[PDB]
Amino acid sequence: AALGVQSINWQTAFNRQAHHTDKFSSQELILRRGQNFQVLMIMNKGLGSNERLEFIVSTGPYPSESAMTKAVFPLSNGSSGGWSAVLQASNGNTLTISISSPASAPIGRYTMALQIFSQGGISSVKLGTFILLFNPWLNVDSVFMGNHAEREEYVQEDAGIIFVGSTNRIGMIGWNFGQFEEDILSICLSILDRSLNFRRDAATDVASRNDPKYVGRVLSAMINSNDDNGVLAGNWSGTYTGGRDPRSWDGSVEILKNWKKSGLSPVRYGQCWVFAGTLNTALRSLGIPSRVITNFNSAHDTDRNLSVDVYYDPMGNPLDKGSDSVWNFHVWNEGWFVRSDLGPSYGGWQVLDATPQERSQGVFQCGPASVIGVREGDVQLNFDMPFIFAEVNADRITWLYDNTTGKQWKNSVNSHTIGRYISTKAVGSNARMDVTDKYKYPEGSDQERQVFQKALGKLKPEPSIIGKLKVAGMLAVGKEVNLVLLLKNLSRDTKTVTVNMTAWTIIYNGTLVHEVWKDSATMSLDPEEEAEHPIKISYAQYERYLKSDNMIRITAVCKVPDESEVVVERDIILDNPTLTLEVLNEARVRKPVNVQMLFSNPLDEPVRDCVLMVEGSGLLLGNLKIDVPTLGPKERSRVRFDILPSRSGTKQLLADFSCNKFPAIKAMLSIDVAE
Amino acid sequence: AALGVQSINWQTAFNRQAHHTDKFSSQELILRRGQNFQVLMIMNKGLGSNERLEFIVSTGPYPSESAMTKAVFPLSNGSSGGWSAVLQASNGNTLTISISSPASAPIGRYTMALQIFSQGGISSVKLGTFILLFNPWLNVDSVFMGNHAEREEYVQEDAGIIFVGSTNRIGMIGWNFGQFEEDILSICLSILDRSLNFRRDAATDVASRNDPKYVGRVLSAMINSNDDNGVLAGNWSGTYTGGRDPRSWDGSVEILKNWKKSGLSPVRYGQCWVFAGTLNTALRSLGIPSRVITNFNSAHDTDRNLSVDVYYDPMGNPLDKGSDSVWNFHVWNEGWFVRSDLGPSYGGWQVLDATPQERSQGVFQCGPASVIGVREGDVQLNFDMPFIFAEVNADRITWLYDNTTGKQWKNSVNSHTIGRYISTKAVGSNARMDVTDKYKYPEGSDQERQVFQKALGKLKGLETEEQEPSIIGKLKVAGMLAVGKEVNLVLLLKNLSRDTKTVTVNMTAWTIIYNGTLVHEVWKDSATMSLDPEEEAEHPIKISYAQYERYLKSDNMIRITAVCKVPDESEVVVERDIILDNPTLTLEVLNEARVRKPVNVQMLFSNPLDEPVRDCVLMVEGSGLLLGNLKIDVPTLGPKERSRVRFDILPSRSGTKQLLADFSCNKFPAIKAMLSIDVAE
Ligand SMILES: [Br-]
Ligand SMILES: [Br-]
Ligand SMILES: [Ca+2]
Ligand SMILES: [Ca+2]
Ligand SMILES: [Cl-]
Ligand SMILES: [Cl-]
Repeated sequence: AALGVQSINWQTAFNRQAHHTDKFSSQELILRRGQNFQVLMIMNKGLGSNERLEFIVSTGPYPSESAMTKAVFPLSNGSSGGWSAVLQASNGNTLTISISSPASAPIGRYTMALQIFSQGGISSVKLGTFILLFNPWLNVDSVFMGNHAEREEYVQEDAGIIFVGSTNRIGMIGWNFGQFEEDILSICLSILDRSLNFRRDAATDVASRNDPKYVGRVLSAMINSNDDNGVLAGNWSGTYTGGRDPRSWDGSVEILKNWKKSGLSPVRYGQCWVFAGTLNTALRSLGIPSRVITNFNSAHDTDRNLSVDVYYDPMGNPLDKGSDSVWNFHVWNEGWFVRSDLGPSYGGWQVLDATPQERSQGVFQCGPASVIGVREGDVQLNFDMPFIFAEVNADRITWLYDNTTGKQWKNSVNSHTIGRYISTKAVGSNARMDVTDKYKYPEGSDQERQVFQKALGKLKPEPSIIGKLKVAGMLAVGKEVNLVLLLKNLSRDTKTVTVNMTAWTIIYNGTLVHEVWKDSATMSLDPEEEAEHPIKISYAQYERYLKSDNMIRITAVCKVPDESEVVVERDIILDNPTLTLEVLNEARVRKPVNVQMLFSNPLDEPVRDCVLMVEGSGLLLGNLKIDVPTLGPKERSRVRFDILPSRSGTKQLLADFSCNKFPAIKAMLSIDVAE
Repeated sequence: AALGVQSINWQTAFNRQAHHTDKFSSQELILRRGQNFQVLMIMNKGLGSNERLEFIVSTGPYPSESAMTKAVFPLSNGSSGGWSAVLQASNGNTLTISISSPASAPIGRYTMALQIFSQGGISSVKLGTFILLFNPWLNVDSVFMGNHAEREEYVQEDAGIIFVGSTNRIGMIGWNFGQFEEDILSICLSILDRSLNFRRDAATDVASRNDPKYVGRVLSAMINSNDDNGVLAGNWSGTYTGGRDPRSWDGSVEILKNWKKSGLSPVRYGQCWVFAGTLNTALRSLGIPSRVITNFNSAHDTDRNLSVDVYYDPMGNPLDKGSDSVWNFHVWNEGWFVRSDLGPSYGGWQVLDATPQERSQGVFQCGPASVIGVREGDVQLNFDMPFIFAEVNADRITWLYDNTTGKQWKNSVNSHTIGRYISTKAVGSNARMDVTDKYKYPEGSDQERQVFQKALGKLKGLETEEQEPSIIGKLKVAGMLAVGKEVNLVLLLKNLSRDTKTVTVNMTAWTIIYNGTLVHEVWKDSATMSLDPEEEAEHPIKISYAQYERYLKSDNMIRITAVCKVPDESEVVVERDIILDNPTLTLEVLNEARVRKPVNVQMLFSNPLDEPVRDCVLMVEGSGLLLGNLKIDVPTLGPKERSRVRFDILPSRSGTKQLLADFSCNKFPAIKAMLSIDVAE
């Protein structure tokens, strides 16, 4: 009989453990490039002296050796270079074989076949399939990350923390990346088979999958549904009918599965952190060390002049014209890999932004931009350096505009309000790690200014009255809003100040929703005198136009005769009533544990359409949706439910409580699961 | 000023599209007979009431009205008989004219002139030339084929499939008809001006070009180079020095172009499917619906009253006499047209065979033969019915002949081993369509027996039938058969009597050519077994690569024979022709296929031998994918080694296209590869 294969033992557990791919729920053989994996192949006879076995691996719809998307290699006693198979031992008809792949191999799904030369003939049989991913553990892989703890956080951690809020108060929300949850890896890999690039030229696209710079850019385009091809639909209108309020999501898992389940139609709706969390899931799952970055006072310079304008009218009203030019915060991602296209000094973290803001080469894609390059103002380098540089360095120009007279006039310029407290979750804890100093030099330093001049050069070759808005007491949805406008006359003359104030509910990016309060006043201030004007906005006044952001834009345009106006600005955040989660016993793998959701209605009216949503990788499979009955005024809602720990370690339970009067109330709970 | 033509607008694109001749690469005006075409003729002035225009068309060297090779017709307001010109509109000095031709007009190249009668004088000017072809779309045309699907296949399709192999395994080879490729129509038209018929009497030959029976028959004569006039030179010797191995060709395109290019000397070399593929190109190009037929176990000799003899000696050797009388398969063609010379019931498919076999009317030409007429045994009708009927109905008589004693004796008769699985490519797909029931009635039916007697009766002492052979034999193949691997067979013997008999077995193995041409003995042996009543036994036959490789030809065929004998009883002959597969050869397109966009293709091959493979040449072609034939030299390929060849193709026509490749090297001549490709706009 001719030489043939009887069975193949992929020793999946062993290899996946060695390749650090064992956390994936899948049962498939998952591997990382440039690393050896061992298989046992039982033949029907002994390897003849004149017989030969040649392995064949291929990926994509047009496997080609010249494109590195196909490889043919013989069984040897020594390792070649890229792909190779070494016979380490023979026991009976069983051949212990160690297969190797090149550190530069394209990632994705592969098929392995075996060609057998025996008895003057040739036979071919398919051995099976496997998944190949980037290898942050391999020193020669472009995504190499040498530090153990860092790699665990940027690749293996499926529980995250995203910072939000504003410069006045940095808050945070938990996010379930869940890259290891069932079918998530699969879906993320399929994204590459659905890109505009793939449709344009499948052969070249798959061959380019050996480049994290390429895979990263494609993902930044595919995470949004713009260009009629992607996952998430952006919506910053404050009205989310026909979809889900962006702030209600707790992770990337539901978004990706819903995307697949709906035949790849847009998932409604998401905002920047939602795009970032989902992008982070794709990057980590594929093997690209990545993390979520939040930039506060993030600007959108549309005409590449490193400057943005914000307008107000004399009545103190913010104008749509630029109300969203400087977001309270904006979230994006950073990917870790070298930049062979830029040089040895631009490796490391690379900015990737999936939020559809600026079109790049005609498509809503953004990055990879070297963070180090951004810090030095080398904006001619790929990709999208000008836009990203502006997000953290732009100047903010305040304008006054009177539509009635058609006149417009410069009020002031601030070169440092934009690009503050750039944050990311610390390695191994929920602490806030500030990485502002990574994106730019200290405000005031020469470098800061030298860099700015540098970048700009490449793109385009006294008030007597001081004001400040202060928050009085606690701000929470249901309670009245109390503020104070503090004014002081610094001149030696008595001044008469005319004050025009407004309050508008907004979306975090600055989208103006509706006026909820306005007032004016005239105060006479003596030299050096300080006066306060109280600002009170009741719940009845703002509740009707307040959105899930729980934000209000307070503005005070003050003016003294013969002097330029003085604009006082302040975006405030009202806290949602508290929502709490509590485990009612010790947590242990595969053992049910009861949990408790606590919530008290602070309103004088009942709260209806109450829905509780809970999830957490390693604690629960998927999303748990619980309908909660109408809760009367001052009443408490006690909800109980069980979770079933499946993986030991420090886990994260997340919940969303949405009702007619309170959309997207969030709750987070850290749980240590024991073996 | 006298009336005169300033210019003429043939509206070539418009007319060719309407006439279904737009696929031809040519720029010329190509039209079909019996169908109107419109022209715009700009005169120097308005057409006067007392002026007149006479159109004049002519074809051939001796155009005459009486011969229909010349026609003179006036510009009128109503259409008429054969040729006619109708003035549809007059704008300024431009005349919109609709010219019509008769459905019985001779095909070929025409010249059109204009005679103008003006101011008491007569002027004449040549307008131009055009090509007239048969019109399968016209109901009154003898080649009319009403069904859309069939017509597209039998006329418009330039990619084909020809079935080959044997009754034990029907294989298939792709063929590039390429009737639309550059110069092909011109060359096929030129054949008519080169026939023995044309040289004899050009006047009559040309006038006969209005008849598909005539054109078809002439083509059957000119596709072969016999009679010192024609295209392909046959060669079934297994040695093709000075020419090309018949199995290496992939189409009719290189063949016809080589013919023209060589000054019309013989193209070496071809075998039946090559003649058929080439004849198919000519037929489709000229407008005659046609297809390729393959008859397995085809009677090539049988010139002795519907019967062929095959001889063997007692040692089990096949004898040269009759070894090639019954080809494993023979390929020919069928043309679609009415038979006004035979009657209304004989129209349809007509057998046409360009393979030089039997001389007819002093020339190597064959057909047309009504397929319906063959089925009915009406072998008195033209043309060559006796022979074609025999190819599919002949009896096969096996003989034993001992040279030493000069004695020969009938072994057995098989009235149904010949004429099997007659096949042709299905309409629209590569599927195999069996048409055996179209050539003859089922075996066992009284119909086929009646027809046989009938046919036999129109053509032109005791063999006591013994008792059951007692010994039954059959040869079976063990494992796959491939060039490079050893051949393994098993002779199964069974004693059906009940007295325990002793059997002497003499076996041999001869490499052959598909037609039966014996090449060389590569194995022989003998055995004497004793079988008890009802007992079965099996003798193993093994032939190593080393033993046959030296004498195996591109056919990769071997004739296995076993002469078995029991005392006091006629011998039992067991025969089996086998086929060894070539190593795999595969083609891979490395991207989507789109019109006018280059795409890379990959040639994949692995040498299964323990020795190198040299003089490797890759030949690729496919109408609508490449212009002509791409020849690629491939470096010496080592043992168990793989070849990595890439090359680009450039789709030029959307639709399902067929890429063909031939890979020949010193150890493996003519390995074939086929790949269907969908080209989008
Ligand atoms: Br605040
Ligand atoms: Br066979
Ligand atoms: Ca998109
Ligand atoms: Ca001839
Ligand atoms: Cl998966
Ligand atoms: Cl031509």
